[PDB]
Parts: sequence; C-alpha cells; structure tokens
Amino acid sequence: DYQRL
Amino acid sequence: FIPWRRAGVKYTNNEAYFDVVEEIDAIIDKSGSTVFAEIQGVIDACIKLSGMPDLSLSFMNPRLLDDVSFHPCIRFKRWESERVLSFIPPDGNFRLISYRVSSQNLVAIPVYVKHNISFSSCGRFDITIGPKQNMGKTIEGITVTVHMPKVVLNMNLTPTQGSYTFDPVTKVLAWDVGKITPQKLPSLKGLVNLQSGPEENPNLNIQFKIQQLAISGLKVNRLDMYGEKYKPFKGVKYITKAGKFQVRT
Repeated sequence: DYQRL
Repeated sequence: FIPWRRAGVKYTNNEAYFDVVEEIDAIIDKSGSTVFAEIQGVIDACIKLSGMPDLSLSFMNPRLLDDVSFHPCIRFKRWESERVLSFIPPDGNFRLISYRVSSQNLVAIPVYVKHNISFSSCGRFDITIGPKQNMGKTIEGITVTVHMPKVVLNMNLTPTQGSYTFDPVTKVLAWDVGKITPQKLPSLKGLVNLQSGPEENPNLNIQFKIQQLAISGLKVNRLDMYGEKYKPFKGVKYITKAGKFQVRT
C-alpha cells in the first residue's frame, strides 16, 4: 500500500 | 531544546509513514474545457520512531509547492536553501505541511462526464462518467449531486450501478455511484417530470477519491534519517480527492 523509501 | 519531542520513547518496530493528500477543485464547462482549477494539498505524517530521529524529506519536483504552511518542527532555512524538509518530528500523527500547487502547469482533470440533458411536462436526463487524466488509477467513492431547478417535480432514472434518490422538496438528485470499472462505465439515464410552464441545464457536483495518485504530480525523492542508527520502515502513500468539482451542462 505504501511506497517504500 | 526540542520542544515537540520527548527523549526515550521506545517502539517495538520503528516505522514512519507520510500521506500526500491532494484536493482538486475544478469547474468544467459543458464542452469539457476547464474554466477554473486548483489543487490544495497536505502531507500528513505518522511517526512511530524510537529515540531522537532527525528526518530529511525531499521531492523530485519541489517547484510544485506554493504558499506552504509548515509544522513548527521544520527548519525553514533548509527548505529555503535546499528544498529539503528537515525536522525532528513530533511523536505520532501530525500535519507536516499544507500547500497550494503552482500555477505553472495546467491542472490534470481525472474524470469526465458525458451529458445529454434537455428540459413540456417531460425532460430527458442522461449522464455517463468515465476516467480522463487519472493515470489508469481506480476512481472510487464517486457521488454525483445535482440541485435541480424548481420546475423539476420528480424523475424516473435507471442507474447502471449504485443507487439514486431525488428529494422533491429540496430538489436534490444524489447518485451514489461507487467505483469506475473498465468494461462498463456508470450511467444514470431516464425521464424527468416538469411543471408545464428553463434557461441553463443544472450543474453536476462530483465527489471521488483516487489512491496511488497525487494529481499535481508531486513525488517524493528520499526520506533519510539521522541521529539514530536503527533501520526503520519508511513509506509514502498518495491520494487525490475531489474538493468542489463541478461539471456544467
């Protein structure tokens, strides 16, 4: 769901 | 001397999340041209990080951000000089910045409405909604609300999906659409009863939400953490929703 940084 | 953060909070898993949430206001004319559009946004943060981390959030295209309001944790000078948001965050949930998107580019318009409306004691109301500049992302939570003029008494429409109501005292038509799917566009069509004895067609007010899209194009570059040596999970999500979005007919 979140784009990983 | 970090007023917004106490030392020694410990989480079992160190995580930092940011949510870039943009609201699009637009007025679209009956030919499909943008009369007005603007985008306002916020970056919300959910920070569950042990100790005293010091974060630097940067963007691919920081020139999009105009009229920014900053959380007090932000070091304004490093934004002014490097376009990096550098801050030791409060704990938990807080709004990092709010912004308006720069006028340098036109606003992308992620939905379109095809309309055939003609208003005799009998009119025709036919509308179909579809994706426009949405980057192929799913358009969900769609509702269409129409303040019908006094002459409209009641209506008999057929939705291809969702449900509608019409209030014959307030004259509001509200169509709960749901989400747009590829194979079959949502449409609402039928006849309208008029009080026999109409200048402009009514405006269509549309609500919607689109995950995995910041309609401004805003994109994060990196999030770096200093001052602690653990490796936290770090993520960003983007969502666009309608603010006041109107199609004229």
